[PDB]
Amino acid sequence: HSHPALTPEQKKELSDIAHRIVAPGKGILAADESTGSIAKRLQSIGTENTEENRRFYRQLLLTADDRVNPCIGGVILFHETLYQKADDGRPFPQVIKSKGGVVGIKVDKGVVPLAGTNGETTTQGLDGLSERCAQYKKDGADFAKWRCVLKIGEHTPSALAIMENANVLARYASICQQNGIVPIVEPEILPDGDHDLKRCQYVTEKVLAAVYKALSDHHIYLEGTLLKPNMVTPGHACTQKYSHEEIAMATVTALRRTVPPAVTGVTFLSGGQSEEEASINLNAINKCPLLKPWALTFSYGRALQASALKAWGGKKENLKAAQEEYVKRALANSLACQGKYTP
Amino acid sequence: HSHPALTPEQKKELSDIAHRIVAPGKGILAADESTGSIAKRLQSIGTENTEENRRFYRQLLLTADDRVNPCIGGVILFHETLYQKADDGRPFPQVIKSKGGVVGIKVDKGVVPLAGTNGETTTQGLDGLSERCAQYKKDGADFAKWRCVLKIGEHTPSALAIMENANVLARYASICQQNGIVPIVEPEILPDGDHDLKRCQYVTEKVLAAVYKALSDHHIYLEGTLLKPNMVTPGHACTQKYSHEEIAMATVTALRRTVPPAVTGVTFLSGGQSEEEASINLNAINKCPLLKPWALTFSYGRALQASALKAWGGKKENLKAAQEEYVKRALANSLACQGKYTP
Amino acid sequence: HSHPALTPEQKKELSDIAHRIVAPGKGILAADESTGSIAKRLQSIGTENTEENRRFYRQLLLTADDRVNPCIGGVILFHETLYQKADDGRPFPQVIKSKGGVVGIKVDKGVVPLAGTNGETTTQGLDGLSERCAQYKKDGADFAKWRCVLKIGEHTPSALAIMENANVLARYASICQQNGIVPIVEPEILPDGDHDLKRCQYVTEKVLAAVYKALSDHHIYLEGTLLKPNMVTPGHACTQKYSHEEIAMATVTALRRTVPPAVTGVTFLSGGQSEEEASINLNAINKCPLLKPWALTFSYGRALQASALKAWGGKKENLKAAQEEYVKRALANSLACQGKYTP
Amino acid sequence: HSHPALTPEQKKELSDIAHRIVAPGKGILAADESTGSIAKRLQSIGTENTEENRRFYRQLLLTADDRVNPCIGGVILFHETLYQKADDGRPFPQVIKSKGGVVGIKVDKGVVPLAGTNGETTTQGLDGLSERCAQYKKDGADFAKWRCVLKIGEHTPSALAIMENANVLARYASICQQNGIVPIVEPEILPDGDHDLKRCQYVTEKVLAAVYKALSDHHIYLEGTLLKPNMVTPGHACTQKYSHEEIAMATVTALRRTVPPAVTGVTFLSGGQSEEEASINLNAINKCPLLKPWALTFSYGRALQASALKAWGGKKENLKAAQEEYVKRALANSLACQGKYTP
Repeated sequence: HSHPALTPEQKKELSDIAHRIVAPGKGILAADESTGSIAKRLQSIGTENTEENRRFYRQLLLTADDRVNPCIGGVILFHETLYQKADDGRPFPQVIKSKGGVVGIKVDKGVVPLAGTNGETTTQGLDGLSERCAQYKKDGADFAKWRCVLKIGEHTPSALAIMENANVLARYASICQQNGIVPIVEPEILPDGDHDLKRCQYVTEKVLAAVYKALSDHHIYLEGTLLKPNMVTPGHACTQKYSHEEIAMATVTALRRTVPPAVTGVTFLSGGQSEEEASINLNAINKCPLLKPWALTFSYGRALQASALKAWGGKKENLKAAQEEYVKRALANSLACQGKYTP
Repeated sequence: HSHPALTPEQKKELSDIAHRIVAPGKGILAADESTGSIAKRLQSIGTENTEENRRFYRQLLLTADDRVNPCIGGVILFHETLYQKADDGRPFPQVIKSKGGVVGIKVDKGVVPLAGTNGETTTQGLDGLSERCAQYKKDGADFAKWRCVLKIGEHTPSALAIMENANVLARYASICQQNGIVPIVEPEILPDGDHDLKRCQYVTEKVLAAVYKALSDHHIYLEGTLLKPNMVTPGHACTQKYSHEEIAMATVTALRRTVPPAVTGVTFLSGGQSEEEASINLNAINKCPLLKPWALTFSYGRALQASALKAWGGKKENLKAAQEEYVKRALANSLACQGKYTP
Repeated sequence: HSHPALTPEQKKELSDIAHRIVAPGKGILAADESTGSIAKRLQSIGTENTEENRRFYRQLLLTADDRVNPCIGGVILFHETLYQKADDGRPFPQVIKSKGGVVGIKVDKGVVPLAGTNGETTTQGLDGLSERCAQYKKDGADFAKWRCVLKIGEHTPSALAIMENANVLARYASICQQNGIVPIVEPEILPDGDHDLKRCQYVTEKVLAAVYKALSDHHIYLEGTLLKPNMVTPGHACTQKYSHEEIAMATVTALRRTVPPAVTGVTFLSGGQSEEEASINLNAINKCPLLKPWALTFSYGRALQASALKAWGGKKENLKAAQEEYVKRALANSLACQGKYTP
Repeated sequence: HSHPALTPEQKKELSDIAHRIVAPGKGILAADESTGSIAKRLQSIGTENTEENRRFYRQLLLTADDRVNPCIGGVILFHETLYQKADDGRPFPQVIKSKGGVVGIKVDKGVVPLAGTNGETTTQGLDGLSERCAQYKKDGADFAKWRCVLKIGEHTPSALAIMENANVLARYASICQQNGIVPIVEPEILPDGDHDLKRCQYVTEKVLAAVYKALSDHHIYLEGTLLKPNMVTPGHACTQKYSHEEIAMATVTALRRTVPPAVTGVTFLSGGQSEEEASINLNAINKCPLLKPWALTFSYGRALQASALKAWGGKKENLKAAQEEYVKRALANSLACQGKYTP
């Protein structure tokens, strides 16, 4: 029968964190990039990838002006950054908390191939995850992030890929909630290929249906979770063109058909679209006339950080210029998630 | 990939019907009872069960005062009643339509045992259902009703019962939508046994999760469907007592965790609770402070009809007394589904 | 937990029938064709389709020489034929039983479209099936037949088609076994399209895996069932050519990977291959060096009947010529299912 | 469609290993116990648990007399033992290979709780498993072992426990076969509680059905796998008593209803029954008159090792006495897996 996964007090705690992250006007800075991931972005400057450079850049983002406090509800950190300190010696989790944000951590170990499929993958990192989550919890992290990747192709995503990725997501979410950490469920559908908007909407609805069925099977408390999907958009190679209102209608329609109202918030990923494009799409999604029972906001790594990373150019003289790039982009997305953003 | 089940115009038609049924203040009169089902209720008088008596009683309900027009959004008919005419010679579908209602039909053939379970059943009636639905559609019916029954017990509802009933519901819903008829999905959980409110909430959430996963698998258009669940209530034999706000919170919580926002409306069944109790619970559900993206209204056979059936007592002299019983109850539930009902 | 679907005596009865049908050297004559199905075959003569002609032709097949007694373990009848009598006035079930055969009946009502798929279908006929099976049981039928059809295509068979057809098969099999009738599970994969042998083997293994998972879920007693699959063969339009040993290896390999040893027998369908080709393939399957825990035999409508139907030509003078065509083909397949058939 | 998980040469390699392990008369010594697991067994002596004592004891088992060569087809090692050397300096993998055995390794990281269940667990250890398997493969291991644990209780094993454990098993098996290692699938059903033989048979059939459906979904090559189930036996606390022929009939019946013939072999676990009891049950299983398309043999940790561990008593003087205990037990089980063992 019912052997409750969570006590009422555990649920109180999870839902308080979740509402705190997505509170009106707020979104998530995704600062989580590994040393292999951030290497590409430091090469686009010519700054070499060092503990000191990575640390200084994330200090740039986290220590920025007091105007980003109402904008940023949470910050996702990579493992090593969680234990780094700013110049003044404050730990980065404390820096984030002092600005009113919630600290978050990337707990997945990356993707591995699924044999017998066409380039399909699943995500690993469940081993020892409970101990890791307990440690992260006492080191200041209140939420976690796990990335599953699905690609649209002729035979993909297959039944196996959808089933396996949904199962692993539900398993991760269960462990996180047992440790008092709000899981962010991120079933990313890559925007690669020439598929059109209808096919992305179809696949997104199938993936989300499987995800919430798996979360039901694993007894996940949905009020203590967040969703991080792709926007429904055509593939990069698609010739047909779509307005922002059509992308917004496709996105909100896909979410209304799958995501139950109990889910606290939907934090979209930018997924390889430009900064302005991301803010405009998020704005259109929040103006869509359909009823939207959850918060619709941003979780943006690159769409927040790109102009700041260019303005910085690796040289320490540019600190305030870079920080004002980032602040402008954070204010833009803060207005977009309220539907108030006009360029 | 995606081979669309429905054209955009078919979807337009289905969603227009569905919004028409559950429009604010409106609910469904369930007038559908077989000749074996209505026999019990005509014996509680002592009126014998005849085509003439059944026909006269349903004329009593359908021809009632003009005050029930804003109250009743739809009327579910049994097969033979659909082809019966009132005294003036108008067919009952025309009578219903003239009052502004939508006509509906019970398409299921009843329950059969699932071997290898403990008293669990599934519903039959899919054979030839498409032709039946086409005929009903041109005979005036715009929506259909299918009843699946699940019971709470020590090992029940089992995985097989939930899977099979969800599958048959999705199959029925697909056929109906192919024929232009809005399916009402009714996964009824019987209020039998001593189980408490928490266990009913748990089982209701599992059943609804399976139902919407099956509807996703069968490509059902959710904007063109309605849901008819039980309220979440303790079993009849449960000693523990619950307020109406606790039943309402359990019900709305169970729906927010499962039912996606695209579903047009939720029409509750009374399920063996009294007329006043049904109106009070429906009122409390509609006052619950949780956000409720769908219409929450009534589909009541017995909770609308019981006082009218007693007032009539089988004798034709009582027609207007019976009709005023029914009108009072319809006005009560119309206020309840807006949260405006105070006894 | 376990609430047994069948008593030990019911299981005894089912397994006795099942072993009786597939006993060494024996196979099934599929005489089941509707009046719309047999019309094509009576037009290929120019005999018009009448109760008298159909009845006379099936008398031709059922009354043939005493040499077909060790060859034919069972005969599948259409509904009306079950109630027809031979010239001497014996009912056809009695004629079949006197020759040592088991009587069988087609209980499915045909295929209906699955909306949202590409030309995929499911089979109907579960409504009232239990009463029909009880009646057939007391009218002499000891086994039943249900045909599910799956087609290979670019996106087919889809997950929905496989799931739905497996579910309906399991449901039918459950009802039949509750009534004391051995179900024959027939998941036919059509040999249409240009797909090669590997793809047919892949799809056949997926379909059979889903079928036996569904039969496990529905508590089917496998010792009381038979399997009627396609042989694994390339599509009709496939240019690549395959020997009989390669078709046999693909078939037996597909069955060893899916079908549990408890299944009593596998009765192959000819599926649009000629009489000689069917006997040669069945022979090669029974000579394959892989271990084969079940009986491997034939269930052939057209591969038994085609030369007899031509020899008869609709004119009553040819009775014994037609019957000797049929007898020769029955002896050929009887040797093939023992691996003893050399042309 | 079909994107083959394995080339034909990879399949050749896997099936050669699998047939080599279970070849007639041969079984598996399970020497895999962690330092926390072997501690209990070294305390039952009073030998303290040290690298030297563990190493010496496993040398005792692996270096035993030449009579155990036809008895032992494989040896499962714990991680550290794989890198240990015998007295003469030969690595243990080489010692095992020289005696004609196949080397195997335990790749699972243990069980973790499933939240929302009643004491149910799943197994972890998939993270980085592919690299570990590649390393083990070049360090001499040809097969792997993964232990999933299910317990019988009033509501257990639940749907979630069966689904999750089957999924993880299929995932492990896929990774192993990609690396050229034969996975042994071990869904252990604990013999705890008062449940009788029928209930264990029911649960075992459900678990194995789910396991092989998952292995089909993940494209596992069954000819390159082995199965390691429990024998079907009553719970430890069950008062009803059963003969060995009834346990054997229940076991073989459960396997015939689930395990497809392609599976190369079934290596039973002793699971807390004595040495003699294990040999007698294995003997009865191999004499059961039902047809058995797979090899039925032993994989025994404790039922091979208990008398040797007592005879050794931790003191080096007893080496040959202990080794002759182990040799006698290995000869007994070698006769049992051929049905030739009479005490």
